[PDB]
Amino acid sequence: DNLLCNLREVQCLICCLLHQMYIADPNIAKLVHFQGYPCELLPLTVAGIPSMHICLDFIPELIAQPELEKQIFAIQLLSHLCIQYALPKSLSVARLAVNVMGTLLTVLTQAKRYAFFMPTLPSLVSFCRAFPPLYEDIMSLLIQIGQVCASDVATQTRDIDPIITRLQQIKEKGSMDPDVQLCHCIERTVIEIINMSVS
Amino acid sequence: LRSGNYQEVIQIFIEDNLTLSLPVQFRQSVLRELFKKAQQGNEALDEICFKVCACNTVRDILEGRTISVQFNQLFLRPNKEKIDFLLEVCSRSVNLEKASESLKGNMAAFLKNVCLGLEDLQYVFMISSHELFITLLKDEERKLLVDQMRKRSPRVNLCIKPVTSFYDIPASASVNIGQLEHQLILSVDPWRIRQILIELHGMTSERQFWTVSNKWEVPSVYSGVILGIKDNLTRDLVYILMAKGLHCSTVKDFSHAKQLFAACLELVTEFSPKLRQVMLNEMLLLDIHTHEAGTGQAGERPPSDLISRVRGYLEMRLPDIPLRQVIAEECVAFMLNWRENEYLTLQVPAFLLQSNPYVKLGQLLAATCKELPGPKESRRTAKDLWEVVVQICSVSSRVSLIKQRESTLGIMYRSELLSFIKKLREPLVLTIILSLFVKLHNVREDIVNDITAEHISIWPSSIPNLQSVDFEAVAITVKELVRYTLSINPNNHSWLIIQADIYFATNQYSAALHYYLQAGAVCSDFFNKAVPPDVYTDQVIKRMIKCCSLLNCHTQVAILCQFLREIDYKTAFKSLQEQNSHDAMDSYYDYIWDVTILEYLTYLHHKRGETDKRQIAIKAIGQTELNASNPEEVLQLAAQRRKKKFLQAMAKLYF
Amino acid sequence: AEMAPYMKRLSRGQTVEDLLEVLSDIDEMSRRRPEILSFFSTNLQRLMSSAEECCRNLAFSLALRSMQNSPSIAAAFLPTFMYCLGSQDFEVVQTALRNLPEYALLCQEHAAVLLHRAFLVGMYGQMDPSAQISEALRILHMEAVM
Amino acid sequence: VDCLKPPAVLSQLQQHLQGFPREELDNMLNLAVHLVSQASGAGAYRLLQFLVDTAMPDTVREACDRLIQLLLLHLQKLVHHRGPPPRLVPFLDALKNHVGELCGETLRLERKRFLWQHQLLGLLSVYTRPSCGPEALGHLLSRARSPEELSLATQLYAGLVVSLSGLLPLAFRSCLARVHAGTLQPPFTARFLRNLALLVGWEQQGGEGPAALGAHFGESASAHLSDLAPLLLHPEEEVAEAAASLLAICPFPSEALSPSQLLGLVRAGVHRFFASLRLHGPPGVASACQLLTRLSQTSPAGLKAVLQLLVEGALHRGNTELFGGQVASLLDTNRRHTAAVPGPGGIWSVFHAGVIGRGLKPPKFVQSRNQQEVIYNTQSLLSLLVHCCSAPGCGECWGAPILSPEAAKAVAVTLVESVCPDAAGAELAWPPEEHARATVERDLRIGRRFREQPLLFELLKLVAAAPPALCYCSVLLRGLLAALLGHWEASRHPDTTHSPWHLEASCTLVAVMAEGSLLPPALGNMHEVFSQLAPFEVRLLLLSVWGFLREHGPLPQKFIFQSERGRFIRDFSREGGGEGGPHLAVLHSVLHRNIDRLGLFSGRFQAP
Repeated sequence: DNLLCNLREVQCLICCLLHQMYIADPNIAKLVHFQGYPCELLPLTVAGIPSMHICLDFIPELIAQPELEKQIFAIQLLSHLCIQYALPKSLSVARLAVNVMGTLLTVLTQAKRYAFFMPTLPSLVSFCRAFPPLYEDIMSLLIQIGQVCASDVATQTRDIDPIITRLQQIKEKGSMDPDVQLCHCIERTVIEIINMSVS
Repeated sequence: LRSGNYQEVIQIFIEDNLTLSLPVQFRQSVLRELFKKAQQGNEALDEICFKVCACNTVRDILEGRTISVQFNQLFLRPNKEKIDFLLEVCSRSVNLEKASESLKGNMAAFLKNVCLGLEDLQYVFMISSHELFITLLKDEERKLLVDQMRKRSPRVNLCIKPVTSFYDIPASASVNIGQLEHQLILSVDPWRIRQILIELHGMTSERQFWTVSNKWEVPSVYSGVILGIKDNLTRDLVYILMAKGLHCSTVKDFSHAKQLFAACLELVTEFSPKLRQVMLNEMLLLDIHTHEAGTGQAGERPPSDLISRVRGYLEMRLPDIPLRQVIAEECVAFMLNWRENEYLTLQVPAFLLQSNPYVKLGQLLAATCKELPGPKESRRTAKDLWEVVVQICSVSSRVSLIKQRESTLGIMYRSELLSFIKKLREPLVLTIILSLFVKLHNVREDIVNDITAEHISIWPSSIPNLQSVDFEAVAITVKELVRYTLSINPNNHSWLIIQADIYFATNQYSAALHYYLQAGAVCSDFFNKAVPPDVYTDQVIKRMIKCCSLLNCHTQVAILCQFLREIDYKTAFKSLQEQNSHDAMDSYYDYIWDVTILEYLTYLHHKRGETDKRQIAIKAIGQTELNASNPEEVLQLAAQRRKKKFLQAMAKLYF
Repeated sequence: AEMAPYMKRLSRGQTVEDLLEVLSDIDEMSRRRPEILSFFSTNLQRLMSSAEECCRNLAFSLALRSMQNSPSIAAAFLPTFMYCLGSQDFEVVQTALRNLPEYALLCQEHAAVLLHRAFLVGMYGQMDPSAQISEALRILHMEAVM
Repeated sequence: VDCLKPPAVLSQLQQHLQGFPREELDNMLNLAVHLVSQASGAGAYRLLQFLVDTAMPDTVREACDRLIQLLLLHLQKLVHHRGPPPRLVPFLDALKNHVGELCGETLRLERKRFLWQHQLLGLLSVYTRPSCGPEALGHLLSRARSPEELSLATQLYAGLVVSLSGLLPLAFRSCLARVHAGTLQPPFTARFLRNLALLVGWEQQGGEGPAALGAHFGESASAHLSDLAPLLLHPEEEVAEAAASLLAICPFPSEALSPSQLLGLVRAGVHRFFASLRLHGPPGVASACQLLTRLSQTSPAGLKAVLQLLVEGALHRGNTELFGGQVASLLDTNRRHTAAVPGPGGIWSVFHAGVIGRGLKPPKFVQSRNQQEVIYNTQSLLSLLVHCCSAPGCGECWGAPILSPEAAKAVAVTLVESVCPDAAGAELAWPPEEHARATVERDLRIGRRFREQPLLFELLKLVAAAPPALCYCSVLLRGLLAALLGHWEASRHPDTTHSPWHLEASCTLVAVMAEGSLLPPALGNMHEVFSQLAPFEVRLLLLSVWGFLREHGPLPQKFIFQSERGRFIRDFSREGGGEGGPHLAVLHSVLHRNIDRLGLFSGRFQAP
């Protein structure tokens, strides 16, 4: 069910308490999000805790951190917040996030590129859903990432070689290469962006 | 082995396969010495080598080890004797009553896989009929295997006879006439066509059955003379033979076309010399087509009779005969393709040069082709051919040469010129034409990006009446010409470079890189060898560098900058500074062998705090392979293997 | 029957001149009478794959005009349009990308796979269709799914 | 349409009013066929459908049969006549849109209806100026299952080729365009590819039938190879195998293939080879094998491409397993913080100062597949490589074809690149054995790759089958020998069988370089006694091997081409020390020292 169970009630109670604690001290919310938590709880916390609109204040600071995991968490948190609170400040922070993604696309190595872009690419669907003005920047960034990853695929011999496929239909759903996996992830997030904007 | 009693060695090995007493390495060494002896001489040992190899293969199979290379090599050419001996060895060496399920499964799998490896099907069946095979395998899996091997090469039976609801239901005369007309349409044999037309004129009166199909088409030059035949049956028969033979020639059904044209020629010889000469022309055209579509495209020369017939048609000047210009075009193309330059440049009558423009063009092409080593007359013929083409590619002074086809100034139309070259397959002639059209395409402006060609020097550098030349038509023509030539020989690296240059001048750089990499791949067997400098010159490499820069693949620019005779650090350093790269960046640093480029990369990444990429570059510098003070052969080899790997990566990326 | 000889010329056109002139004539009478382009659909479908810029551009414009007049037959153009996007000829791909948003709004049920193909050829190719995909996606979204 | 149910009861009434004479009935039939031909505009397909259903009161059915025949003849005359303006037939202009349904109907193979529907399809294709013949042919190809149904398509082509031209290129282009778009779902895609493969094979099955038809299926399909190669990678296995079956037999274009086309075909082919080897095992590999063999035969560039891509895919991290290759936290933490004792002062501190790394490492459980399936996957790969490497081709029935040393050289150089790309000391001449102490890391990398990938030894003996090719693998042989020499130097056991892999590797190495004629027969047999020796003895023998290769060298110039058998030959006797007498002294002393066990092995190391 995922909605009609004791787990949902417990999540609501915990969200109420966390709402109270964040109201009492927003610095606790900032510290918790700098620590991070599993991203499976992100829609839960964003929907169930009204205090999270303050998270847009320290997301630009969290993005600036040198840890890759903190930046990944900032991107995912911003995506969920943008889904919840579609505001001009949210749009500005989303623009900053896309700019940061484009910037460190040319800073991260191949392993770092895989590690950063596998969790944060589905978040780009949320920015497109919330902000149609980001269509140009997000599609341009996706084209850049796809071209970089296609180059990386061409660098070495591959078990799949997605370069020569080139014409696949919607391949709806293993221990594969990171580069072909990232290529497939780019294709899938582009498909999700298109389907949302056409259905 | 010392005494040469090799049959005893084979028997000992077969017996040992049951006991496994002998060392495996000893048996392999014996087989190796036997193969060495066979290679030195004594061809009778080939039987012995196969026999002991089969024995060792059976032993390795029973011991659960891989099949040798020599076994597969000997089974490249399976025979009755090889397979029956192998089955005999397997049966002798299995000992089913004593053998474990492990050995039984091993031998079963070995026979199964030998069955899959046989192209021929009789061998598969004869292994399947063997008692050991039947005992070891279940009937289900044996049936499945023979099903697979039978569907590997499935004989298929198909109905070629077209559908026919041909029954007298009712038997009215109209139904009979209609179904006879249907049979006539479907029929292609001239004898049955004659029978059908005889019957049709039988029960009808002046029906003129040549009208029975609108799709039967004859050239208008022949329609008047054919329809003037008096007898209705003869006129209809000649028209149907005309139409059907022409259509068969169109769809490359050349034998049937030959039958129809031979029948028509036999018919018209009785009472018409004009139609006889028309038939002779049609048989000549059909024979040219047969040769160029059959024994052609393989290099074997044509028979002298066809050459003489082509010459006879060319030199005949009968005015009354209606002539199709296409036959003259095909004759000139036939002469040019088969290197009959001497006939064109010496033995052609002058009236043919004056009247038929295709013959004049063929003479010009043959002359400028054969004279290439001798620059004196080659220059003059080149100027003549250049003048002819620029007259063809110019308009009379808005007018566009493509929209206003008639607006040309030359001996014939530009479209006619294109369609004539499309009949030409000879590589040197096409090379000449492409060089001429590339030279023409270059001189439209003072453009820096000028396309090169093999023989660009023999053409003149000046044009009277520049403004008459419609350079849009020239660009269109050279594009069609390059595409056609690559459709002729896709692996001509010169034409691939011309195509790439065209795409580069048009500012579409992905296609330019595609064709430049194709040109490099041709000359080096997909970069397994070094690309020749005459192909990948500094100019071609610079053009690929600009192609990569314009695509924002800046690390590829940095790598390609190392390909030059003098490495261009200016461009490499400028491109590495860019931060909108659309390539893999650090994944490409493995292809950099110059230590200066890597020093710049390290400095650049340190300057930007990109510490991970900085450490990748520092690791790249720290390879002992890349040490700048290594012996020059080691550095050259490092550069060469990185060259090969980078170019193959680019090949995969761009095609 | 009136444009039957024009269509026969169009089918038998081997040279660029014949094809260009018949296409220009058809362009004129379709500007006068757009309803006639239904009789040319197969031929101009074949002509969008042509490796000639003038002929290909004219065929694309006429096909788009025909689909604009009768949007029901846009789906009939999907295999040839995708073939043009998937062609090895790069100029054909560029032409198809140039006309991508218009055909996307004309089809709108296969626009998903059309834009997916456009992104794929832009990704494993070296072109940048982000502008065309973004424009098509923006206008299609604001027209279809809000 | 409204008069489709009324007849079902009014047919008796119609026959009752049909008592008019034969002449009047025939005139009425002529008027009726003319009217239906010249008037039917919208619902004519339904009219035709119920008419055929009523044709299949027996007199009504016979009347329907005769009317259908007369209508077919009248339509035939209407389409084929006057040749010049075109003629308009509204019946066919109504039937063009129902071409797919009409193709489906005739495909059901009735006793008599399918002939009428097929003839009508032929007439409709001739009638339509943008002829639907290619479309109808495509529908038949993509929907037919049995050869009897495929015969419908062949008969249609036979009926149309007498009037039309270019049907098959257009049909294939339309079908492939539909395939590469979302249309023509994988069932019909696989059907189309299977039927096309059937036609191509039928043509190559050179009977009188293909000659009579003159279709040139193989020639036409050869134009669409670029549109067919991506289908090998199609996720639906039926499509991929149908594409492989078609491409195995489809002739390549008349002149050649462009390098882009060749490379795309080769890459799709090797991917299909490995994918189908993984999925179906050896039996599902024949089509890809044949395709790659033809691609190898096309040109030396094709040969080098297919060999290097095949072995590179085989040694890739994926496909190695085919060939025996190798490979609430805080809530719980809070639970663990329950203090067992009250603590020093009522306050509890955690015992440890921290955690080294990210805690415990995962076990990293290994996995091994069946050894038999590994053996036969290696067999399929090696048979494919032998077919690619073999020269063309009773010609010495007991003999075998010669493996091309150029193809084997290609395999050798790609092997070296895959295993030891960092080839700084890549001279074919061997260095002093003291240099092994400088390249220890490289040699250990080579040894580890030989350990992990057992396929490397198989490829090495494949290379050694062609004599001069193993000269180019000199770096790999040298590195593996240095690794083994280090192992035997460091070995502390008294017996060599305690290191089973290193013993096996030393034996296989000496056997390969003997089979490659890099060693003479005497020094090529020491591997037989390795298993009975102490580590320092086998180390001394391998050092003797190294010394011999220093003296003579694995140089391809030493190999003399013998035109008698078309093979390269290394004759050690002309080398001046080919027996390796200084290097045989060590072997003889090792035999003499262990004569208690190596007495019977003395025959393997005799001088002649």
